[PDB]
Order: sequence, then structure tokens, then C-alpha cells
Amino acid sequence: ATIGRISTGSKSLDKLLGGGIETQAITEVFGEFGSGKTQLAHTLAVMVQLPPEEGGLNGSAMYIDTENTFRPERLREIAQNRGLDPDEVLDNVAYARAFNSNHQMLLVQQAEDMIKELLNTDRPVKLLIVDSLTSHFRSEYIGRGALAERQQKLAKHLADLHRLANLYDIAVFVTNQVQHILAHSATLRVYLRKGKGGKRIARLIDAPHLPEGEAVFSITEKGIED
Ligand SMILES: [Cl-]
Repeated sequence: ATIGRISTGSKSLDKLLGGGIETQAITEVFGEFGSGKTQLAHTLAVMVQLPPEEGGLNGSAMYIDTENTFRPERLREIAQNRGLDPDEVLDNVAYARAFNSNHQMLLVQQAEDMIKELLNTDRPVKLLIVDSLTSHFRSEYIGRGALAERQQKLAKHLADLHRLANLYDIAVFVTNQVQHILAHSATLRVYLRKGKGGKRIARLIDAPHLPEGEAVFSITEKGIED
């Protein structure tokens, strides 16, 4: 099945990504607090709703939050400043707080139910966001031997997410706070940091056959743009 691409709002970042965030893939964006990772998540939750000539997939989004970073009014702002109805856009973002890592796993199973329900409608789910994906795993699996167990549980969670992406042709977008020898299993990893002039800088990590470069973007009333 053809890979779909969701624009980030930034032409620079989209170029680095080969046109946008891919369906049938997990894209991980990681960095310090304020690096742009959560602003990008909010922006994508709007962009996915647009038609493809505007960089979207005519879809809806599901946003799983682990550290209370979801801001409904930020979504409404991004929508309004892109010519969209804020309330309709917010209603197309299904939100859930994950209370712990086991609940986070159940929420992914519930996401599958919603994806199946909407799959053949005019607005399928096309984006699943997990913000600060590792935060509960890091607090719960800690101490001697926790590295192996945590990594096994994370790998299983990521395998479940990969299955949804591949089976239902959706993009999975995950964020993490930055922590250098641990394994990772996202399809594509993107490091974000602050740069000069209020800009954020993006770099692909461990993607040897994707072209060499860095993207530059801003955080604005439209979410993310150049
Ligand atoms: Cl951010």
C-alpha cells in the first residue's frame, strides 16, 4: 500500500523528512523540553486533517499523553490560524491520558478499536501520537536489572505500534525527552534542539541513506512553520 505523508507545516522539516511524516512507520522525535517535539505533535494532529494538496490525509488523530502536555487550546489556535474551524479540528483529536505504562498498553488496544471503526469512513484515523512515550517505563522499571526488562517492555510496545501503523496505514508519531547505548526501534529518529533566532534545528539520527542535512523551523501561532 502507498505510503502517505503528513506535512509538519515546515517546508524545511518536510524536505528533511522526504515530504512529511510517513504512514506505515513510527517517527520518534526527541530532545530537551521545549525543543519543538510537543509543538510538532500538536501541529501534526491538525495537519493530518487537511486534504493531501494541503499536506494532510483527510484523517483524524489520537493523542496519548503521559505527562499532561496536551493543550486543547493550542490545537484550536493552530486550527484557527490555518483557516480551520477550531472546534471541529479539536473534535477530530481523540485524547487520552495514560496513567501508567500498563494503562498505556491498554490505550493502544483501544486505539485499534477506534481505527477499525473509522477505517472505511470518509475520515479514518491517520495519526497516533504518544507524547513522552518512555516516561512511565522509566519511572516504573528502575534499579538493578531494569535495563533489560524496560527495554523488552518498550520493544513490545513499539512492536504493537508498528503493527497498527502497518496494518491500518497510519502514521505513529512518538516523542521522548532526551537521555547513549540503548536500543531503539522507531522507523526514523529525529533529534531536535534550539538554535539561534528562536529557531529549532532538526537532524536525522542513524539514517545513513537519507540525505545529509539539517532542517530549521519556527514555533508560531500556526504551530510549526519555517
Ligand atoms: Cl516542544
